[PDB]
Amino acid sequence: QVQLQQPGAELVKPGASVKLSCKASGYTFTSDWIHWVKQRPGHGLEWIGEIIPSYGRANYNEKIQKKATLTADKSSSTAFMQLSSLTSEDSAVYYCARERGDGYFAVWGAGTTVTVSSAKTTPPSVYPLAPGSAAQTNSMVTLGCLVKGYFPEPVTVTWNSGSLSSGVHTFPAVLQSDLYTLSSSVTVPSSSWPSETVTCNVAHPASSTKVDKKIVPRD
Amino acid sequence: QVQLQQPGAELVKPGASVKLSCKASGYTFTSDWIHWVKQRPGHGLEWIGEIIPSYGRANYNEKIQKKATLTADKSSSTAFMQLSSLTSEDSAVYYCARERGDGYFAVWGAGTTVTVSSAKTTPPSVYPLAPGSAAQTNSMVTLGCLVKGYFPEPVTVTWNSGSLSSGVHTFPAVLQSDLYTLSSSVTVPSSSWPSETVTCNVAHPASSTKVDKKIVPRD
Amino acid sequence: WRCAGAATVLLVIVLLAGSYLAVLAERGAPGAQLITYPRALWWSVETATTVGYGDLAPVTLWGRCVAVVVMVAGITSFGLVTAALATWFVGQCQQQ
Amino acid sequence: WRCAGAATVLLVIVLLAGSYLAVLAERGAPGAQLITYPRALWWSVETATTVGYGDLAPVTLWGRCVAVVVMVAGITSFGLVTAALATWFVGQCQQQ
Amino acid sequence: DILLTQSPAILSVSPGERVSFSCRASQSIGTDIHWYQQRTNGSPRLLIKYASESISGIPSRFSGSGSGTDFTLSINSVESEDIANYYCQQSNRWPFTFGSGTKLEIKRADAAPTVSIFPPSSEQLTSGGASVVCFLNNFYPKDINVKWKIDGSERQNGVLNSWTDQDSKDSTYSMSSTLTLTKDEYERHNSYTCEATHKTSTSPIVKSFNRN
Amino acid sequence: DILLTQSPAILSVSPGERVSFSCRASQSIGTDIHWYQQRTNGSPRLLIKYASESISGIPSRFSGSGSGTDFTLSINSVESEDIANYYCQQSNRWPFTFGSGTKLEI
Ligand SMILES: CCCCCCCCCCCCCC(=O)O[C@@H](CO)COC(=O)CCCCCCCC
Ligand SMILES: CCCCCCCCCCCCCC(=O)O[C@@H](CO)COC(=O)CCCCCCCC
Ligand SMILES: CCCCCCCCCO
Ligand SMILES: CCCCCCCCCO
Ligand SMILES: [K+]
Ligand SMILES: [K+]
Ligand SMILES: [K+]
Repeated sequence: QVQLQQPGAELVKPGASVKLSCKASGYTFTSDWIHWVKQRPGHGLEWIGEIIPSYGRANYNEKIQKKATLTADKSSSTAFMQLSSLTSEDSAVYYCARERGDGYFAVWGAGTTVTVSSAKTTPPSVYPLAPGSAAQTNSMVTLGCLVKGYFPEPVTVTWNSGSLSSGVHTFPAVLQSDLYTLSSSVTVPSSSWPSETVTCNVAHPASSTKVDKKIVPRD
Repeated sequence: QVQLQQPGAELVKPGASVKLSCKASGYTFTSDWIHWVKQRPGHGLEWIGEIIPSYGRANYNEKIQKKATLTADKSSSTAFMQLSSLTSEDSAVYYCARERGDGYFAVWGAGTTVTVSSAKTTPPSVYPLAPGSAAQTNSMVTLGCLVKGYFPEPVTVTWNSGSLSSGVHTFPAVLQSDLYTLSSSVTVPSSSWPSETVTCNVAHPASSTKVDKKIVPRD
Repeated sequence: WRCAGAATVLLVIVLLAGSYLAVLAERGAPGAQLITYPRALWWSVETATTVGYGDLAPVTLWGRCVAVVVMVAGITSFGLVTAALATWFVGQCQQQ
Repeated sequence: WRCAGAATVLLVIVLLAGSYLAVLAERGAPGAQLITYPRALWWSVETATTVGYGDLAPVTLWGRCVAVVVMVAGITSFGLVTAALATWFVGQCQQQ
Repeated sequence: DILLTQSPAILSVSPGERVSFSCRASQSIGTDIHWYQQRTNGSPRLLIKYASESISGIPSRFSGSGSGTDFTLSINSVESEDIANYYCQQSNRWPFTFGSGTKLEIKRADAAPTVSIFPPSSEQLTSGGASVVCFLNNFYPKDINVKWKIDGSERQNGVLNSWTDQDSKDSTYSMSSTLTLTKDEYERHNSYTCEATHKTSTSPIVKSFNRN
Repeated sequence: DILLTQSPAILSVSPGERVSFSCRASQSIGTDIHWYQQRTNGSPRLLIKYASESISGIPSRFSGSGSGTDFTLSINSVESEDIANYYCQQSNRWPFTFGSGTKLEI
């Protein structure tokens, strides 16, 4: 079971505020501290602050500007970080982590990708990428899917709902005119496709949209 | 209320001595220490010594030559620093400060400018600086006053007894043949002058002289 | 009698509460070391015994108040346990 | 009785006076750390309890004399308070 | 605050050999150091706690050592799944602090890219746009150049490229080249070509499709 | 005596951006550092005490951080009234000592 559960993404207008959540499962103790860590893309881990839910005290990193306020709900077992008056410098992945009061972070959440921008949320368009009519066949075949025109990051691309994990490459998104585009490739023995089925799944949490797309040969 | 009150200036002959005072107001405690700090022009802060008035012990910086002796009067709530046999190296601003025995200087005096020289005290001459007969008028007008031929430093120039604070520049004094000269400028909407009044106030504490000078257009 | 047992329980309560409250008071102060519960428990033991290893100390006001409570109650209760053990020992001295 | 209350008052007086006089004796000695009243009060508590954190100590002769007075009077009075609390506790032991 | 220095920032090794990550604290912190692994797009995962204590579910190839100011994370025999960033973290004094991280990269045998070209889909075409996608997958080293040709003429507009980090499965790299055109300008041209040049071959590895 | 090193001596910034002053002590002094501002012709004014504690009447743009030997004074968004010299000061050991100061220019 995922012990710490976080929303996938939040989009915030410049100067606005957002409230991130972190729902906890598993073993719970009064010695538990919940921490928050900020990671800008291509950067390292940055400690933000901590809260002890069984009492309600929070502490904050003093080397950085205090743009966060920590709370906790003991009923829902959920910690909250309020980020206030956000600039583009606050666009980052925000992890929560549980520490049993002994100094290390045993478990981490998946992180909430926070994007600070004025642009509008846009769900993606998923297109099938099957080989052309005259592509020679090897012992393997490479299929793919195109995820075009979405905002903000991220998207999660799976193949056959996770059962097809090996032979998968999902490329980093490229931004053009305020919308992202990426593609993902999968490579499967050519003798099995399309005798079985190969389907891509694309999750865009900022728009709560999930799409499946079957890759069938050309008719 | 100004919690620590110091004379503005003292002039000392070379090899002579002076007694600086620091009158305290506000809250007073037996845990109070009075400190003295020396600042040569264009230099940093230099700790001189401390005294606890509720007992009478004083300590002195040992890295420098001991040219000071600290006393305190509990009746007048006034600390005294005796500087003895002064050279020109002792010419500086001398601050007193109050520390509640917890390590920091919460309040400071305005400082006593101590000048060591053989020259004589000389009050300044204040002249009005109004525009000439054929100066074109913009949306603002710049007036000023000339403070010539005084000794020693400093002088304090105000405009309309402090009510005219913005748009004021007081230039550093320049020394010639043993006497200082500076000027101060003020900039006010041209539509208001001289429909209201613009007056400079010049305080020379070494001579206990205070002068007001009205700036009126040329007749 | 079983007064030593009740004093021992009080001492253990003092040690655990002092550990928890010490971590609660010291986190948030830069340079503080009394910030994880195991070594805070060790520090509570050191405080109750006044053994003076000097490897851990509180740096905040509330951490030092917690230390004072652990000194009063912890030193008193540990003194009760120690007195009980001593009396039991001299009680064994009549055997030989 | 209220002897514990009078011993507590004596202990507090010893702690405050030791803090004030320690700061008075230690300022003026290079390297001295017992130079601000809050941590001098903490050091007085540490001295009276002999807890031995070893984070603060006097380095002058008069500061060490002050320390000795705080040891004699502070350890004695704190021993009186501790004895009182112990006797009260065993007094509670008859209840159960 | 404890400064944790991780040097070097990048560690390049051959497969199977032993690698050591360095973490140095600005003052002595006993053994209160902990190590984390973060793969691309993943969350950090605890590898070692208190300088040397193993964690359940972590391969035995991982060990740690050190005390005071100098600490080492060691991987006895590195495999492709070890490619990631590695962070140290101290809990000796408040606040907790992280090191700046060391990237592990693997030197492997050279590999030519597997090139595939994909024409625009009917679903995209019935929307007013057309993207030609080319995959350059599972090559090494990471240096590669892609070329697009339409009717034998090199085109450079509307071409967006993307590169993956080193692969946690086989230590290779992959790249995607995408040429975006309108449907009306997708039509008007017959031959579309993805070329790609790599050190594994003196001649480019060309893939092409005609709208025929 | 504790030597307090303030480097660099001059700090040049554009308006509105964050600026950080460095103070480094020759030995560990816990959090016993305090920060002062002195404008031209003015007296020093206490900004931060004990490394990070705010002072009543001081704008919230000012904060401090650090412990042991390395301390930082930070101004979140500098404006023209911040132009001055900035001094650190330690109270951990006798005698109290000042840093040599950093000049802020815009
Ligand atoms: C909520 C307050 C209660 C706190 C509960 C404390 C549980 C104690 C067990 C902790 C084991 C930590 C192991 C580790 O990885 O740390 C080791 C580092 O080498 C050494 O650990 C330790 O030093 C433990 C110190 C506690 C000793 C006190 C004994 C007196 C009765
Ligand atoms: C004239 C002699 C009497 C002296 C009076 C002492 C007043 C105590 C309050 C001082 C608060 C200082 C806050 C600060 O900024 O310092 C903090 C640094 O983080 C920690 O402070 C402290 O550590 C206070 C230590 C005193 C704890 C002793 C408790 C035992 C009864
Ligand atoms: C009365 C015992 C001291 C109380 C401890 C308070 C801990 C929280 C301080 O923030
Ligand atoms: C009798 C107790 C010691 C006296 C303390 C003297 C403090 C002042 C020393 O300069
Ligand atoms: K002892
Ligand atoms: K005993
Ligand atoms: K005792």
